[PDB]
Amino acid sequence: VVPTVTMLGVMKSRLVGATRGHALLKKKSDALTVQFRQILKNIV
Amino acid sequence: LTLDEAIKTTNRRVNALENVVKPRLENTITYIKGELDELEREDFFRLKKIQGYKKREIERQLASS
Amino acid sequence: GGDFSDPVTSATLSIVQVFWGLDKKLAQRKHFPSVNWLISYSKYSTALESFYEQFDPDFINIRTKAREVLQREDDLNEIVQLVGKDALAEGDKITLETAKLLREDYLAQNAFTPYDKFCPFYKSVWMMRNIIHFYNLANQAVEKGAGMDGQKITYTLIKHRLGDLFYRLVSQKFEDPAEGEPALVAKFKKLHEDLTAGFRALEDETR
Amino acid sequence: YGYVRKVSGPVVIADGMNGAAMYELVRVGHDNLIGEIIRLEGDSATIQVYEETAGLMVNDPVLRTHKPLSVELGPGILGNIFDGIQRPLKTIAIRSGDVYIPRGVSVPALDKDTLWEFQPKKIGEGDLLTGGDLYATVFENSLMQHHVALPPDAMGKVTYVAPAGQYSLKDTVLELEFQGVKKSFTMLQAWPVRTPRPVSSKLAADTPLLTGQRVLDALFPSVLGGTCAIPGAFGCGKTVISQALSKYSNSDTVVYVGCGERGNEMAEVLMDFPQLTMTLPDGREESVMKRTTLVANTSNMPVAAREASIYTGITIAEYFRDMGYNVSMMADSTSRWAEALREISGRLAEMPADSGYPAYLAARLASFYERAGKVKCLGGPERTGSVTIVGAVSPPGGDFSDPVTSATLSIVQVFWGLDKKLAQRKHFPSVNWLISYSKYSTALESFYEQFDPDFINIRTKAREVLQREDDLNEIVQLVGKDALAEGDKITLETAKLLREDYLAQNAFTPYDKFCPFYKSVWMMRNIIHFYNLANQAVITYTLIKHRLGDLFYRLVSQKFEDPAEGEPALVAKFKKLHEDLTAGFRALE
Amino acid sequence: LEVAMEYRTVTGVAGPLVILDKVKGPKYYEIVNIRLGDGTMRRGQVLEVDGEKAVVQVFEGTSGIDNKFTTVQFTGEVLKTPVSLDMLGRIFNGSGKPIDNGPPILPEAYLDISGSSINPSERTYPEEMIQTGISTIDVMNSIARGQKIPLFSAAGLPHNEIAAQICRQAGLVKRLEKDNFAIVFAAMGVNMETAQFFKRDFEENGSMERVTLFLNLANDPTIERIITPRIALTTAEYLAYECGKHVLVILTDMSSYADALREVSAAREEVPGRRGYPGYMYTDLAQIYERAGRIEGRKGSITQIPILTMPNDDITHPTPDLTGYITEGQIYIDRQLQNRQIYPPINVLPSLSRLMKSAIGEGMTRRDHSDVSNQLYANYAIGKDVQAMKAVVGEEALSSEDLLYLEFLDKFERKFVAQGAYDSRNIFQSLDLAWTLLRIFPRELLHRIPGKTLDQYYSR
Amino acid sequence: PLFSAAGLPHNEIAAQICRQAGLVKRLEKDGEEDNFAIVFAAMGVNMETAQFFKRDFEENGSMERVTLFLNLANDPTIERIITPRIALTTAEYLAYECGKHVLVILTDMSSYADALREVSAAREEVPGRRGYPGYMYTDLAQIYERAGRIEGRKGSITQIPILTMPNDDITHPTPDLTGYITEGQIYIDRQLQNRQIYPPINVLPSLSRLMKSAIGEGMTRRDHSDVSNQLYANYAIGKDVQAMKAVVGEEALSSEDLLYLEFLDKFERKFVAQGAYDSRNIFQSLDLAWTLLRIFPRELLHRIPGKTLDQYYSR
Amino acid sequence: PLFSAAGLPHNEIAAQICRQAGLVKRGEEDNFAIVFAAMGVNMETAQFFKRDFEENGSMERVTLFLNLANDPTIERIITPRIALTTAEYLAYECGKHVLVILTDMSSYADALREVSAAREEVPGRRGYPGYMYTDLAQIYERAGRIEGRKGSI
Repeated sequence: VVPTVTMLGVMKSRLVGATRGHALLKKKSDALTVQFRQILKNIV
Repeated sequence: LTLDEAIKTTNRRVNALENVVKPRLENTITYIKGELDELEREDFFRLKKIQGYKKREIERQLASS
Repeated sequence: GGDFSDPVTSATLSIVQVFWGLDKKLAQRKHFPSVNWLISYSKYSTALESFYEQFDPDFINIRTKAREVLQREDDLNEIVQLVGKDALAEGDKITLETAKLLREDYLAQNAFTPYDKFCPFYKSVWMMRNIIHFYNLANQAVEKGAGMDGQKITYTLIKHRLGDLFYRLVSQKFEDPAEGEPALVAKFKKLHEDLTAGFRALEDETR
Repeated sequence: YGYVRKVSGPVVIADGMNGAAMYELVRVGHDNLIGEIIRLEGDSATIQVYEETAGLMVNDPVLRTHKPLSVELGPGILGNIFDGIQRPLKTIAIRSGDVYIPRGVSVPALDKDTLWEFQPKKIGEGDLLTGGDLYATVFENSLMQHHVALPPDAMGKVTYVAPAGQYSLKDTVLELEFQGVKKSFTMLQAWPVRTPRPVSSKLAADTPLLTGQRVLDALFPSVLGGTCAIPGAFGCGKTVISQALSKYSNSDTVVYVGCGERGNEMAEVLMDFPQLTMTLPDGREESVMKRTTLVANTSNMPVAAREASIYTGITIAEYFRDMGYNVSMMADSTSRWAEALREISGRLAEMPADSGYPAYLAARLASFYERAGKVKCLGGPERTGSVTIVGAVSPPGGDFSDPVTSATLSIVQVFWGLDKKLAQRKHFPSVNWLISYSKYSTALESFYEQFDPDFINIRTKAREVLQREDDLNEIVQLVGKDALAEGDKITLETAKLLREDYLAQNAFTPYDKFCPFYKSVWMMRNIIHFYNLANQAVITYTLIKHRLGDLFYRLVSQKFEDPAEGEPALVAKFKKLHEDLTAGFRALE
Repeated sequence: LEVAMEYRTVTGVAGPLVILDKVKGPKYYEIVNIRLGDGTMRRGQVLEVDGEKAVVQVFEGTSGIDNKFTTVQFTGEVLKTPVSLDMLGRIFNGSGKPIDNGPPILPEAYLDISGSSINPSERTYPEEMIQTGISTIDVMNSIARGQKIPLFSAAGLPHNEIAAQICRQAGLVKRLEKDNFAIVFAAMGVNMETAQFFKRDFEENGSMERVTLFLNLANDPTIERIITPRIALTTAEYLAYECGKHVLVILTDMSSYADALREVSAAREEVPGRRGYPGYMYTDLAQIYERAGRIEGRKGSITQIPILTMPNDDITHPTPDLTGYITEGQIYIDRQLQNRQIYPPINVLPSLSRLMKSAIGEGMTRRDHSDVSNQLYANYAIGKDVQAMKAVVGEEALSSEDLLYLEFLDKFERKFVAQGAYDSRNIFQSLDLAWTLLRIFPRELLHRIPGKTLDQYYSR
Repeated sequence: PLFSAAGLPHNEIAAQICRQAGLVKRLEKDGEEDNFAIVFAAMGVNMETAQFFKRDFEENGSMERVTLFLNLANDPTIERIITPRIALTTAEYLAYECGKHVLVILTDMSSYADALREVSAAREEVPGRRGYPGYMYTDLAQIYERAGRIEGRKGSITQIPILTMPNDDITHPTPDLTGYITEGQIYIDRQLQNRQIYPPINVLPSLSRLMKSAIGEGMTRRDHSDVSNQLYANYAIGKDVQAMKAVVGEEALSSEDLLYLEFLDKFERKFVAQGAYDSRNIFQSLDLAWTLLRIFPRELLHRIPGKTLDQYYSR
Repeated sequence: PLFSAAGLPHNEIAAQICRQAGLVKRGEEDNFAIVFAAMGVNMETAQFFKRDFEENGSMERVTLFLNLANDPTIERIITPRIALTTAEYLAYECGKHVLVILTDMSSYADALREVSAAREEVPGRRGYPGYMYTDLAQIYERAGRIEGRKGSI
């Protein structure tokens, strides 16, 4: 991409948003894994 | 199935997307600061050198009179 | 096309009191007034307190509610961009519905037609009050939870069995100013009364 | 003689200085403003003046000094407080009475009228002496005896020796003649900060820096006369490690050097040192100031003094090492020094390099750091000192990518790596075992094996356990502790016990304030040997966990014991505990 | 006893500078008055001098100056500001000339600005708290007499409203522990409209015997904007260490001060430094800040709360990133909170004080200060995390504790942070509000609170 | 000004415009004065491009009409800072003082910025952005503001100065200043060329300030503005939808999302693409645009007014 | 060259290669003589190099051009020149093959950058001199075999 101060700001914002989304998705995956473990224990 | 999909998305974001963006940020920082800032000082330094040369030439011409 | 780091831009914002920051993204989407409501600001909001109070003693609260709705929608846009509207609850769904209605009805203006050539203050404040009243009543209804479902079920109920009020709200922008204030004010008061009939008639049979 | 001609901010041009030399400090104006010469173009000079130049008058006199930036060494150097440009803050405050530092103070670095007890060696009045010979020693105070070394670059047959008695620095304590000409030497030695101190031979470091903290002493040891690095920005770990070095380190002296940090932070630290007190191994109680020298240059101080503070401190440390003492320097904030250097470079319009720092930043940092090391003295009698630098670093936001951080990591042998995450988790040592390292362990292995041949093997096993700790960490993270085998569970439990019992210290507690290397070695043995003895039995993990409760309590208490009982008693107790644990592990198997 | 010569040898005018020809024995930072041909008067400062030459930077611009009718009458001075104990309670211009329709200051001394630095041996650790009335400051990000705490803001954010609130409500916490509190208020390069706001606030405050409003407009000459914070710091230093009075200083928009220094440096043909700002800007800001601190020999103190504008709403800008090292804190104003219509938009969770522990204590303030601060911090974080989770988990699966944290977050945002513009709050009732919010959780749930404190206060 | 990057067929589309330009009023428009009397000024052009333009003008039968001022790359650099001025003076004399509609194609204005840079550097002047002269804006204004109809004369001057971004950007000083001055911007995108569409004109970055004046019921279909404003919105929103689906998967898309993606596909393929020798009547173009629009239901067509919908939604 | 970041054992690898250096042998007089340039090395590394070279017993055929970080920065630039000139004399003018080794070429790059910044020359990428390619050529571009002579560098 073309380098510029505005481009640097946009890239930094995109990185921050990606980090936040990754944290949210990790939390969701952990909750789903906990539920799956509970379901597996119930089935057993 | 849902956990597999979510884990795939999370792993892709952690490995691909963030590690794609961060080099881009580093390259953008290097292009601006490493080149534009360096050039600006060099341009102004050459301009100051031109001014100093003009002043020295004027002084030498005055002294020769 | 250039960020605020531009020296002229920084110098202006260091002095200028009101910034009508137009965003190029809105210009692409052909939103013609194009003011970005997240980045714009007006430091005069405090001195205008007397005029707002005397014109309408409840405009400040509805304006703050509209600002909160816009900010909340812009906040959860990122979350939707990741997960999607599947996890959106009743409050989030109604907030986004009201934000979309505000964006396309209130914040837009054609200016090439008598509908939006010149909007007087009374018409604008009436639109704002109508939209905010609808939002508040819908939130209260979905919070009631009557009929053992409430919530997003009540949201669908008001978007389907009560959607004529929604259409009149989204078409309220077309109230012709040439009709005069005594006519448009009466029309908007009638629309407000009909909206108050909703979310009470909808609560009559407990959804 | 010499008058100013052009005063453009800090830069000053003075005419009539044909005999001036580059980098020769000079006194400018009636106010005696101090500045260094930069360019000697023509018969004129060029001076950058450190303090503010506002109010200078054209044709105000300029007075040469015929010496570069130098420090007056000798008796009285210990204990006091000095600025970046070697200005005694305490005596300046006493003399001027007020608090503000006068613009153009002229107080000498050490009081030349105070009396110190002097006594020569057994040298004769007509003997032969050379540079670096120790001809006398002085009791500057109790328990900090100060040797008086004849200055380098001075030699000749003895002519006069001052008999023992009460004397001051202004007295001519020594006079001698090399050729027919004779020179008389006082007790004050001047030495430029930039020029290092003469050495006979750079020895190989062969003695660890016992800091009193187990994590630094055993996990990541540092050797006398060796560089060290600390990423100190929060958590007070830098203050903690500095206090530990001042109180318990093997060094006979400490020279703190603070440059360009927050003024109130330096106030706090310079009020903390006098409160710090250390007990003698002979049972005496002393004050750390009696062996501490402090060079603090806050942000308000001139930038040139901030840059020169580091060199002043390292020269002081070298002078202390000249009599064979082991001395440790502590650069408070190398990042602040680098920022000061950057500001000076910007003043000089030098061509910017990577991230804006001047291109010589790495070279100058390397030149400074290269002065540390165990060195044979110059001149007789034979003795050997050491200078070790524990200079810290302050990376921006913790990103070890700034040129200062990169150069420091490239030059420094031992990096200890304080982590803010551990501080958040309430860790007193705050040393991150995952990032710290000790490149000098290979050289220190000789002493490590001489003390205990099994200690190095124990350290290797502990490093392997730490490496497997993160492995077990993601193992528990992904599937949980259930999938761990009995041996894997034992390894994880032993790693957790090591982290929470020995790898961590308690500092504030009297029993764990100081950790002797003996206690550290016995704790490491009692941990690693028990870990193995439990490991080869794989036995059900739950069963051994249930039946090793007493052994686990003994292992935990192997660090709760106070050092009051001394090495003979604590070593015996630890050996008995280890034998009991071994018996419990073997008999029950 | 010497009458300064009035040279009339103007031999060059360019921009703000005028170059004299044959001045005899100038001074580097001398101050000079100019009588133009029309008779109008201008005051200028002397920049770099040379052989018989002296470049003068002229206030109020250089229009109308001619090289044959303009006299440049020297003084031989370095701008000794007039200082006195009666300087309090009056509004002053950028250069110190009173504009409060009052008389010029009759001085007890003529102190030269840019005073000499404090001996680091003579400093002493800061102690005791300084009540500001804003709950977010005095609870979670406590302030101690002697700190130098920036207030990072951005264009559009209501920095000046917070400045006015601090100026009015500031007081000493030690009221219940058992009036020497003065607020030198400096404003550099304010807008033309906020000048009326400051004049109104300082003309009806009710405690005028405390404040001194050094005011420098935007359209005032730049060099006035450089000198104004220095004048304010000099007056504060006098009233603190030469009059034994606790002093608070608020520097408004020091980014404008940095820009002013940039403007001055360029006029001297100096090469611009990193990112445009001069390299000596670090030294200048250190010189401005380090004048604070507590002196052992004096009973007074100086506490700074400099308000700094961070351009582009990021900290990477040279001025905020540079002032981060010198100071020991950061109180950010968050744009989203302003959008959320919370009047004090202080992002408490990002904000911190590097030495907030000194303010918390037993003798000063109250015993439970640190406990409630940590509990509020941790609970806010947890509430934010729970809200983020509820954005994606549908909020049906949230446990009871999740709902408790959600409601606590809502209450903290809408009842605690959102203090009114005039609702002055003592630290005791602020902590009472904190306990009101805290007591929702079970006594056993507040893990971060130590024992013997829950039993004392959780019973309400 | 047509914004392009190195390698894109800006010269080809310029030649196509030269061959196809003509009046539109009620589709009615010898017209010798209506003949555009193209004046072509090439600066710093590879000899292949000059030969191409020469051959195209000769083949199109316009050799008795067009005029060429050439400053090839091998030709001296300084003449590039005079050639466009000569061309504009000739256009002014041919239009204002002779009553002929005139069209101008300045080629590679970056090759003019390079001449400005060389001259400024050779004089040791203070540089501007990227070392370009501080007065590049003044020169570009002087070279662009010499076009437009004049009240007292029947002539006119309409110029299409094509431009080459150095690294395919816009923040570069020359394209930036050109965007500031000129009343339009046509964008040719590398993405479209990589997808092999002969006109790579990205319709989203595009802009014409005087667009609202040229169109109208007196000379165009009444729905032209509505049609344009809707296609633009749908294309922009559909592009956002495609960006979202790139990460959420094609399955997570909704029915409206699928409609937007199909609209994008048919817009980029059937609509934007056109023959290298085949024109499109404005009414035919509007018919194609209406076919593209009618994918969506009447409800989704928010921008189009109902009055224009009734006369056009069925056809 | 060997590409290896800081802290890696590249110094140990270089020492092992120099001590174990030899022809394929598929002769001792013309055997590998090693010219060991050392630009900007640490004192500990210098003592390590000296001891390791003295230990292998191949001192009879190895030349050390040591330049510590304490030495002046400009004096580091001429160290590779001297080492390569001595290598040229040994190989082409005497016959024996020379295996030239230069450690920490990045130190040489830093020395070039410092010298160029001193004289205020035109900067290439990352502030390095604009002629760094030519200088690195004049250093590197000497290895090869000359037709008329049996040497090899």
